[PDB]
Amino acid sequence: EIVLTQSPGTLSLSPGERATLSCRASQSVSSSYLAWYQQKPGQAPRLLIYGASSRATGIPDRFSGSGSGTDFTLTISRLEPEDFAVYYCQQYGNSPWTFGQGTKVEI
Amino acid sequence: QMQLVQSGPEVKKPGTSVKVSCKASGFRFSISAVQWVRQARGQRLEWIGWIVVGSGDTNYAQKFQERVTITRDMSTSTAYMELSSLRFEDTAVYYCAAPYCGGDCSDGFDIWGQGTMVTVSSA
Amino acid sequence: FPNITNLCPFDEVFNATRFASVYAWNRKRISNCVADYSVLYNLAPFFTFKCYGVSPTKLNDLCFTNVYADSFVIRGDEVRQIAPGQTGNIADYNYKLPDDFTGCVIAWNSNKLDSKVSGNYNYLYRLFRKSNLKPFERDISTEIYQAGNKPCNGVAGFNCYFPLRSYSFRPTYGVGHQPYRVVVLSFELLHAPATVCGPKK
Repeated sequence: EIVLTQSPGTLSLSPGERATLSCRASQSVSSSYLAWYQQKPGQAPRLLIYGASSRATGIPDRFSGSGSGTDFTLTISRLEPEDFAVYYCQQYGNSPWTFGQGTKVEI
Repeated sequence: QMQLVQSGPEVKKPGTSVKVSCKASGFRFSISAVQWVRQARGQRLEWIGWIVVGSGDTNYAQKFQERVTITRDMSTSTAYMELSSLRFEDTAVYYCAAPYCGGDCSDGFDIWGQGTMVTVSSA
Repeated sequence: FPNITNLCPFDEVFNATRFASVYAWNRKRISNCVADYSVLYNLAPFFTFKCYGVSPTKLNDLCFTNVYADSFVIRGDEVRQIAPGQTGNIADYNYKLPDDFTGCVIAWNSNKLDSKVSGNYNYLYRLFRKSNLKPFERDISTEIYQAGNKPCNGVAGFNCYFPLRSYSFRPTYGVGHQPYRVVVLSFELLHAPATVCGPKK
């Protein structure tokens, strides 16, 4: 089974700063199968970046995404007051498909 | 594309079984694949299993191997998941995900349902 | 009329041990015949007999050229798609007739031969394909279907499906899901010298 460790546990950046997240993986996974989801409180998650490099349709260019092999990172340029949610990373390369712990971004 | 319509909340008792339906409209459902996710209150997401709509092949996790059954109906264009032997730990919100796949699939689950809450109680 | 007299096989086509699967159908050329169509007039209670351009009551009164008979097996109440000019699941990826046809579509509902009682996994049919077929074209390749922009290395995964699928005929499903041996038979009228003719002095 593939185990994903997401870091850091909690982020405390004031709005307008730069945000970084990491989704380290236990074993190598294909870069073509990895997704980043955003989860607002009491709402269904939505897909931000799929394929670890390509943004989804209708997404601002603030979210970039990068990394390959066993180290994947997400980068946000400027924190809009609506970018404070819980970010999950899911790999669906080989079964079973496992999510991440979740990273919380605060004010 | 419109977010898949999902059934309403359910309150069950331990021992019996429940069924959750996920209806898809607005896109070509004959190629897409549907995955099911469970989430408790304020906890991490959990994976249950996925199904191919066309072929009907199913895949589950090693924990839900002998409790969940996932099927689909092409004429009605729905995906059903039946969970049996409910326990106190099965109360949670269930989500249904599929990729927006028209002439070509979207290479990612960018369509998500609103979620259905099931509570396994005894009162 | 020609002086040829030998009978040619209409008993190695209708009376066969195993028909070919629909996704890879078998074609046979019939020539140099004293061809009589009266033998197949009874041949069990035909579920379908439509000839699309010539009255079946007058078939041993004409001389044809290059008769081609090809056969396969169909799931059940699905032989409705073998008529020309209509689409469907099996008329798009497996077998398609042209807009103008000159042949008959015999089919006779075999269940005492193609239904094991156990598990029957030797009758396949295509399910996934990029585009529709072309009249009288056979697709035989078994390659991993790719419903996306990501290349596939040869294994089944997300939107990386397999095109073929089995039928699993059972002697319980009734009539909707019950095997149907199907033979279609196309011939072109006199434009070239005749090779197949009916019985006449």
